Amino acid sequence: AWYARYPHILEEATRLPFAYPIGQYYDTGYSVASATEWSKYVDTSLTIPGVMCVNFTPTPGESYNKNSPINIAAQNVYTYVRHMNSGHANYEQADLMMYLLAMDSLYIFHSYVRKILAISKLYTPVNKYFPRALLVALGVDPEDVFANQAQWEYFVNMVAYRAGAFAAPASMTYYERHAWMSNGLYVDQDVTRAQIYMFKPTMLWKYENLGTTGTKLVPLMMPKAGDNRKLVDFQVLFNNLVSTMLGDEDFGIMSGDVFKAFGADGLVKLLAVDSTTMTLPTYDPLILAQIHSARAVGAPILETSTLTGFPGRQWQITQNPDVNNGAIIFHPSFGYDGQDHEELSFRAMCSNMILNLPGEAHSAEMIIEATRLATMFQVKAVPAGDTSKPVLYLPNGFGTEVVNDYTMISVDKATPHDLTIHTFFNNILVPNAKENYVANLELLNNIIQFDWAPQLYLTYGIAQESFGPFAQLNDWTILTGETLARMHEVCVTSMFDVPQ
Amino acid sequence: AWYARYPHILEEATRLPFAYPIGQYYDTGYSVASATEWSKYVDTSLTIPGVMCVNFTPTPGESYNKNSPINIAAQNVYTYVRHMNSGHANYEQADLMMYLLAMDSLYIFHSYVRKILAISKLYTPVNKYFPRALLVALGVDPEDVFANQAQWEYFVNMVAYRAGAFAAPASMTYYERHAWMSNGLYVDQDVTRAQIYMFKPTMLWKYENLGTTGTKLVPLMMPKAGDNRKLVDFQVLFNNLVSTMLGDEDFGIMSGDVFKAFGADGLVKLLAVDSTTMTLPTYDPLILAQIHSARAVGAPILETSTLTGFPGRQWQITQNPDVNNGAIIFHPSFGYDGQDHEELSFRAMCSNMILNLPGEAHSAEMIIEATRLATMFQVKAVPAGDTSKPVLYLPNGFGTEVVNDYTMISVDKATPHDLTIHTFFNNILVPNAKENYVANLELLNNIIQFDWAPQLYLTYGIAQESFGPFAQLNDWTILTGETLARMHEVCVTSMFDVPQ
Amino acid sequence: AWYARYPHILEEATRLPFAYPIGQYYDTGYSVASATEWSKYVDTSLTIPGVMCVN
Amino acid sequence: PKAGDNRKLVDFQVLFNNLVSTMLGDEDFGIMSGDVFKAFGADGLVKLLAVDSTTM
Amino acid sequence: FTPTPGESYNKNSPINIAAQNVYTYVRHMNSGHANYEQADLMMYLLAMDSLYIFHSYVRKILAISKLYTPVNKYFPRALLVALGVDPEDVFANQAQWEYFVNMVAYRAGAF
Repeated sequence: AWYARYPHILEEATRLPFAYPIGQYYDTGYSVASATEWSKYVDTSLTIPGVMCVNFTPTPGESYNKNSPINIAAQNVYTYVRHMNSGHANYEQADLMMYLLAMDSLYIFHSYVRKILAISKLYTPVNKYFPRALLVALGVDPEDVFANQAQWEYFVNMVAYRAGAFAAPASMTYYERHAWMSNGLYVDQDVTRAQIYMFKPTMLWKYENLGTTGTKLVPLMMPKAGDNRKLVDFQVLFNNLVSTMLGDEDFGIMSGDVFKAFGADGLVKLLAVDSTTMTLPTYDPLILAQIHSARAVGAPILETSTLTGFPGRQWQITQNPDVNNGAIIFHPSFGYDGQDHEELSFRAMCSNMILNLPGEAHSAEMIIEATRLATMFQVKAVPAGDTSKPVLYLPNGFGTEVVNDYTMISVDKATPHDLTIHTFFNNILVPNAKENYVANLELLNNIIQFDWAPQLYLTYGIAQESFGPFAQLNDWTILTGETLARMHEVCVTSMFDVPQ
Repeated sequence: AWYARYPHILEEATRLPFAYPIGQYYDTGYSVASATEWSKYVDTSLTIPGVMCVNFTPTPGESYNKNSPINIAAQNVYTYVRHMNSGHANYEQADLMMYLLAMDSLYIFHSYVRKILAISKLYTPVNKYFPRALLVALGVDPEDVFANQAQWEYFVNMVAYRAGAFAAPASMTYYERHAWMSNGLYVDQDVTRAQIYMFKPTMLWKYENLGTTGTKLVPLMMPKAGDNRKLVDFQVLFNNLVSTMLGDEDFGIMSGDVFKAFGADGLVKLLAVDSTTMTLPTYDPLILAQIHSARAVGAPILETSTLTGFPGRQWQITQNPDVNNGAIIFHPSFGYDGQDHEELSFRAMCSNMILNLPGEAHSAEMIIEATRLATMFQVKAVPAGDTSKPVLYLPNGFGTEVVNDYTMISVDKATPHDLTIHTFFNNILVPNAKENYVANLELLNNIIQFDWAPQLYLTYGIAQESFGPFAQLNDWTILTGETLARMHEVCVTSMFDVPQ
Repeated sequence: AWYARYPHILEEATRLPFAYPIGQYYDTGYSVASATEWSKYVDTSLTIPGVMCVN
Repeated sequence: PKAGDNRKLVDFQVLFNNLVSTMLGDEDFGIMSGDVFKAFGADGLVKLLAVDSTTM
Repeated sequence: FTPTPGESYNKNSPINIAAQNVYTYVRHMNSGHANYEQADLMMYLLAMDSLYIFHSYVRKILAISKLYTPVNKYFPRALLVALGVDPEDVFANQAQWEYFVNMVAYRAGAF
């Protein structure tokens, strides 16, 4: 060949600088020097996004009866605590189970602040997003972690010490699943300049035992991305979390009874951190499998949230013993977008989802673990009133965690190329504006930069027509709501299961 | 360990049919029962495209004086023919070189009709685009191949017999590249229900021999995908391809000189076909690398094409002994969209290209072979007149072939779900209309269904702003005009050569 | 002998979950999309009883 | 800081932030760091040693 | 002391020769980006030298203050006076000094 005869000309001809370090703006330049008269018609910008954050919410699953897996697990752990290990008989099954859920929220908070501490020591020349973009996506000021890192470390250690006052079973996979999910960095590819997936809890459950009418886990809001929160705000959040937890007699005898039934080696163990413990991003395909099938349900509903025609639709877990035979009722109203309007794009999520999977042959565990974060709407919630500004949807069942939002961190194409935060569901609405089509195209390109990005459903407001899954398909199926509800029931039963 | 002690429920809960055969419309249905009142706001339509045809054009490599690599190769092959072996003095070097260029067009046409005949025997139940969609994308009537298979077979055999009468050197790797490109299907993911890439000539060079002005090569059009031409149109094309070529007495004199110079074994031989010669799709990442880094230049300019301010910009490989010292002359003008107006989206190609490659370490052969189909504009061609409706762009030296446009085949949105043909460049213009945005969105989704799809530069007419490369970048670099011209000179010289 | 020489399509086309656990309401859904205007004329409810006590 | 000037930790933090004010956030410095990280390996770069309470 | 690259008034200075050599090794053998010259890379290397000098300086300031011995009453107040740092600000917030030194070592690894 000619290439074998003259390899020197081929070598000197094709020496190009590869491996551009992502994290800053790049300008391609002009091939035509007279193209400056067409200013916006030539796109010389080139931005590579680096961080996608999955804003998740811990849930016990769908529950409207006593036949829910949460109530079955409550009855089983109550039998193991009292009827086999001599309990105190000052509480029911549901009080113990809501106490266990409060433990889950505590361990999620500890893994969250441990990830916040461990992220800030990551520095590399090939990625300029490390570690400021991850701290921006977590809603924490990076200067407050640069300046007082030792205070952050000792606060994390003190959280791990104070969380050991109560007890929780180690063999329950719910705790270790939430702690592993909330404390990981997951690259979308096995390359040195990959993109970071993340899991930030926006919801934490706060114990609210007031009155005789039963306990309740009220919502507690976590810092959203772009809010520069310091260590004092996280300490205030932690003290608000254990305000009604420590100093409670019922919680004290519950911790004593769990410490009696399960041994000292049978309880969970929060690991101590120090100055040499840092985490690196790992490649997890099973994380990408459930990230791909993740379906957003929108921002949660609080007591302060105003809804026209929807009163009392807050995301609370109730423990009223006078109604429903004292069941742990938790079924929320989805589709709320954070404010009081119609949110036309959420109608695109009313079709049956497409379960996409890598490879050709799929095991049962792969299909079950790929549908952990999926949620399909089933029936519209009937409003109590003649006028209704939003539209809410009741699901047919969800897993141990739902997805509310997503967060994109990428460099801006305009001066001075700082980080931009883009919050979006799977559904993206593009209304009548000349500045919204190019922004939506840039958001689409930034989404498809990631490998297993969730399947979007873009609604165009000027054509009154939405679009299906905007993702590349390899081996897919159509999932009905009944089969996904069955898989969610299996997942919630297996996660809350404890061995006796 | 709930999955271990209850494996039957885990096995039964995840029995899903995953191998969905592409090639038909799929209605996912409504997950919410009352979502049928939202009309097009719930998109329950899912289509997977199957055919991407890359429409190319053979070129000598932008000759503009005697110092071009094609003229140097003409001098080298003329010294090899007439100085090393006792030849004739009736023909010059440029006549022999353009005879060799016309032999490439004849071999491309033979491989074209051979692929038309060999495609129609492809059938698999998991891909319903076989073989009707490939025959639609190749521009033939699919029913005419099935109804007249015996007349189609001997036509290809007679084309091979009447094109094998002349000689062309097999040591020259121009023919062994073009014939290998023009036949054979190329899957994009090496799976069973993969997507097929193709290569079809948009045009071919028909030999016409004039008097003292020269033996200039002329354009000859080819049927596009929405034509459904029968066998007699291809017979007419083959008849006027060699109408003034087989009727020339001096043609065989220089044809036999190649035979006696290069021997009887170092010649290009055409493979005869029978009823069992069936081609199969193969996986080649070398083809996908140059498919991914490909840039469209537009439709060729003909003598019948009307251009305001561009009277003599027709694509012709001229050779006049009177002017330019008897050199082969070929400098086409790109940027022609087929109509007599300026294509607004062609301004987006004035930025520097992005060479994206898989993996981390790239050899020099991979870099020089990944830039074969790319073509970058350098400077606008000066119009001859006070007004000009289109805008044409002169290249900085193109490679051995140029991509005109692309043809994409997919099933229809509505009844009866027949094949639809989409013709688009690398630049897609979305004008301000009611229904163009969702058509552009489904075009984008169908393009990103393909794995190594070319990078699209979408220009929006409402915002008067275009966007950069719409492709997933993995390991990329910015290519300037000078480096790509340096690569293209090497890639032109490496094909037009003889190692003796 | 089409099933013998094409067994993969036959295997993939019939992957259905068959062991439905009784004890809960099952909504079969609407096969016709515009059948929700017929209200109770389309029964999409399927219940399986579990206990018969002979007193 | 010269000897005899009682400088606190805030002054040293101000000096450090003045040192890397134009260093971090520079595109030319970023591609320079990427090119040195490409030419010299990860084991071929300098290694600032971590300190703790037992290192004196 | 003061860190210096040496005397330089020509292109034959050892600093310029080392700049050209490291530029050849970065670009002409390891595929550089060609957005900078030899001298930009060498001044960047000198900025790295000043960064590592600062890190060793604050590390010495931190490590000196834990030295106490009865036979030498200069330890460690005289060394902290000679370094221009208040010894009370190292007695009172030593952990902040240690974590600042560690954060300097972490941030200096970005380049």
